[PDB]
Amino acid sequence: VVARCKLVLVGDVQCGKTAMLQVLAKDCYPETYVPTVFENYTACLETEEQRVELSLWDTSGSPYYDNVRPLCYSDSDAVLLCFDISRPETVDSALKKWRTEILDYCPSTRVLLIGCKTDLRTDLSTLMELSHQKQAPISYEQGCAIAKQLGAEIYLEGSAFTSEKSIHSIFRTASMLCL
Ligand SMILES: Nc1nc2c(ncn2[C@@H]2O[C@H](COP(=O)(O)OP(=O)(O)OP(=O)(O)O)[C@@H](O)[C@H]2O)c(=O)[nH]1
Ligand SMILES: [Mg+2]
Repeated sequence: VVARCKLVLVGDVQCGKTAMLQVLAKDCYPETYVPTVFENYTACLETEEQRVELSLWDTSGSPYYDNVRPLCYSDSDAVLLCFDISRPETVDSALKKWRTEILDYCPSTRVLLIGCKTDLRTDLSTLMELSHQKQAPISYEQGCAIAKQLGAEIYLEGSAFTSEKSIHSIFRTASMLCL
């Protein structure tokens, strides 16, 4: 049985949503930022004991689209709440805003927390730039703690830029959780 699964990604502008989808579905990384309006992707993968067909909905992180974004939440198997690990702020109150929008659509919808750009954890520009904000990249441990406080089923993370296998792994796990 080829199982079918609808996943929606949401999160702040530039947090890494499209980069993940392009890697997963097109084996393509976009080094230059092009803001998303809306896009759909299709990916097939094997998830443990199943072939799964993923229907993936890419949304804009911009508040300009707040009135129209919830329309893609219908009949979703999970919403992937994404954040940039290098920006303890796409996390901060913003993941609360994001979590509430998903709750306000339907409290029954499953939420997975996805950390993006994990390669920036050891990047020296990121480290210093954040240090004089008295901050540091989000660690794996912090990701898990955030997932708990946002009622996400799991924290998963990757790097679209340096590890395509980290991305395929996120979506394999996401699919098993929805099956
Ligand atoms: N260092 C690093 N940069 C990344 C990674 N993934 C994406 N980026 C960078 O961040 C930019 C923004 O990524 P996107 O995927 O386009 O951002 P987005 O979440 O889709 O943003 P919106 O469409 O505006 O909501 C990319 O063009 C890359 O320059 C990553 O894994 N590591
Ligand atoms: Mg995008």
